[PDB]
Amino acid sequence: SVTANIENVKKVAHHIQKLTSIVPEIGIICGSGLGKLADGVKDKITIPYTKIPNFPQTSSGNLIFGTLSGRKVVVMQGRFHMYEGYSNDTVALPIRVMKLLGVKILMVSNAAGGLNRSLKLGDFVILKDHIYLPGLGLNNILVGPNQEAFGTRFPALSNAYDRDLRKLAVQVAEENGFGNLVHQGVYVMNGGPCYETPAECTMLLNMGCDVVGMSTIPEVVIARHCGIQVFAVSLVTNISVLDVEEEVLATGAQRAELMQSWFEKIIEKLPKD
Amino acid sequence: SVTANIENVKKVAHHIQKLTSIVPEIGIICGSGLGKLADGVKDKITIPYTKIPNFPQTSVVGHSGNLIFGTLSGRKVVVMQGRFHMYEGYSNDTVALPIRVMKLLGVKILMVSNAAGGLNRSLKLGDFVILKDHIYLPGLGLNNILVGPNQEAFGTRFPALSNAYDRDLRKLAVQVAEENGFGNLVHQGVYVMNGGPCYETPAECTMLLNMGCDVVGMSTIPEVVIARHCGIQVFAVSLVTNISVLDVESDLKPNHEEVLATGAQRAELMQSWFEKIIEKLPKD
Amino acid sequence: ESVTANIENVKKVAHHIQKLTSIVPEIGIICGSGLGKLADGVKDKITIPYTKIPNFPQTSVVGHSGNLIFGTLSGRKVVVMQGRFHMYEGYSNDTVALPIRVMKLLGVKILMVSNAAGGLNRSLKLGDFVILKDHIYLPGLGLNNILVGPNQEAFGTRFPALSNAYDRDLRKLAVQVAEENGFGNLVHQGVYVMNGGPCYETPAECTMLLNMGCDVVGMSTIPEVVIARHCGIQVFAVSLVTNISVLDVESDLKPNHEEVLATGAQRAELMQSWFEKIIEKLPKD
Ligand SMILES: Nc1ncnc2[nH]cnc12
Repeated sequence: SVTANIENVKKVAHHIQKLTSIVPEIGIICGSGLGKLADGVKDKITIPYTKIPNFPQTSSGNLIFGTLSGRKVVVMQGRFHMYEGYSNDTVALPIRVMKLLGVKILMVSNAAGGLNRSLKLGDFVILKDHIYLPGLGLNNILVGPNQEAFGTRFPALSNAYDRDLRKLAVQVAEENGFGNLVHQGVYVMNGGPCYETPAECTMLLNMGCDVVGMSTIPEVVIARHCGIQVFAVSLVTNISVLDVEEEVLATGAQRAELMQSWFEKIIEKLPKD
Repeated sequence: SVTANIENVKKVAHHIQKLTSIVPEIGIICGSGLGKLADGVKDKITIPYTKIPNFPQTSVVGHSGNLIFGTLSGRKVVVMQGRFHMYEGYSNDTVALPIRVMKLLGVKILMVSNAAGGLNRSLKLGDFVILKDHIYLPGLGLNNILVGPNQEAFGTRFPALSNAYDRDLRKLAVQVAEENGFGNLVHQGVYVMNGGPCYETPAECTMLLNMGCDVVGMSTIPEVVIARHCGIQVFAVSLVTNISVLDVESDLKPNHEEVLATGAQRAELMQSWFEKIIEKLPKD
Repeated sequence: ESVTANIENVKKVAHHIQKLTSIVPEIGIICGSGLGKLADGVKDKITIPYTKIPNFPQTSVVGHSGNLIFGTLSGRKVVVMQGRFHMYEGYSNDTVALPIRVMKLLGVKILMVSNAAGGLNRSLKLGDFVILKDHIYLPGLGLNNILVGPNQEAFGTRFPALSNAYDRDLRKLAVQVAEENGFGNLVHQGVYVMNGGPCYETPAECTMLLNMGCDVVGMSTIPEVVIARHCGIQVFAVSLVTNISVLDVESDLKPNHEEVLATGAQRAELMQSWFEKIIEKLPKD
């Protein structure tokens, strides 16, 4: 792992800038099986991680540059999860690279378990807040010397999930007839990689959590630290079992396609400087 | 220290298999109250940890733990006399390795005891709490024993913990206690792990109780996670060695000495119980 | 890195300090929020930069090395830590623990600490004082307890109890002193929960912690307290409410570190007077 300090992050950024002339305004991270939720990318340039010195490596991932709905984007195909053993610096670096490349808004998707009992398989839950269990317990991604070039020692997490972006996302869903699928709620991070027990799920639900997953929050924290606005959404891929105690099942990719359309239509309506 | 991967785990298993002809069907981790069970193994072969190359080392004030092979109630067992607590600073791999070795040796069922504080107000000192579920506080906060590359040889990347405390074993254990006249001491409950090694404050105990926890301890969940990961069935019991203090204006404070005493006074009954459970475990 | 807080290393540090001063501290003080002035109040003193103590941990206050200050306060001998060690900075357990263990070897019997905290309890007002009567050590419950590792038997037992961690007699005295000196209305007692940090708590996190029965939240203190209790040092700790936690995600109010600092500095003279007046009333031989 290389330290995600300004000098290391600049070297990686400068290197990418030799490989593409596209200056992204929007960063997109697609979650576990949510790829292509960003690949109507027009006039694209594809940069494999292996091509970028000091950029983290997947256990084949790509950085994809291009235009979506008239706007310049960079899409991370392949994310870094704390349960895999990646360091704080490894996970922070891509987001800080995004900042140096010009990203102003980060759009994140993930798959999550539905804790809230009103949730259905296939629902979208826009994150309006989070509970960073690892961070409260001394594994916050910002532990260590503060990189001052990027942000302040004690970032506030007020309006972490930009309310104006959430409003827009909801309006876009409604306008395109899938508003009934969209909720807003609190995402809690389980460091993982075990799925949550019923007692764990009950505790988390009672803590005020709506969905649970193993990712996203660390990226959000780094984004907010360096002043990137954040939009994040969970796809509810399963309903959490709350108490201890064999059919033909379809597992299609329609929701993935829907989410892709959703992100494209949001980007279409984002403000542009 | 030594990675709990297939190569290293097989090397250890093979060393052990050179030292005994006993192929264990049941593994037992001796925690609080199981001291006499360990010493009552029939036709036992004792293998000190120090004698097993690459097997993690742990001592009780200097004396190495042992693997003990033999029979209990006519079934082949391996008993771990000497466990590995995370509060001692042992690595994820060090704690996982013995369990994965048990898997390769042939273990199908893991039985474990521990000492716990009683949060649930109905519990009495010396009660037995069969774990029916757990809350793995270190695991939720990025100190899960499986963090790191998954060892595919042993199990899947994201293990489900749905029926982690096998419902059939729990049923049997209750039945045996009931049949033998001590059903009144047996409960089932949710165990929450405190990394430790501090005892819980009253504010911590109040929070844990209100989270839905019945007992709190500093061990066991990591082993259970590794066991479930590699498909070993689990039976675990907490011995209530302290009644959790929930009021800060109290002068009663937990001490490991009385914890040891409770373990000592209940060891005979717990041994009887485990022996009688093992006798009735399915498939013999 | 780095230096183990075991008896050998702690003895070396203490013996070095003892070559610099003959003052035998009975009270140790960790300057947190509101105690910025305390160093200046200590009389007949010697100031020892951390940089001048071999194998002592290093940290900066303002733009200079932290200091260990020895002298007299309210007629009692004290050692003051000017510059503290926060886990969110990346310091090790041994680093945080060593100074407390050094205090023990120097003769310290009582540790007084202040810190800045967010007010979760809804009856709290900005600038209030919340004496800690108990805590919830989230990092500790989640396997980041400062004592994780081999137990150092010279200092304490493997499984410390945290009963009466916040000495009830010191808490009683502190309340009495505030009452007598006309600021009893600023003083509460409560449960402190540690957020590892360095992020301020989200509204959802604040709501969770409040419902867990926490009154204030901060990023320090508990690890030092655990080390003090382990080695038998009596503890008095107070949170200055430097921000009122935002529980509502649709609120425009937010914690601001400049304001946190201002709130702490504003209360500093009163906090210091309070500590000085508690020390004056402590029993002594
Ligand atoms: N229920 C769940 N818990 C944690 N991570 C998840 N990812 C998808 N579903 C999940």
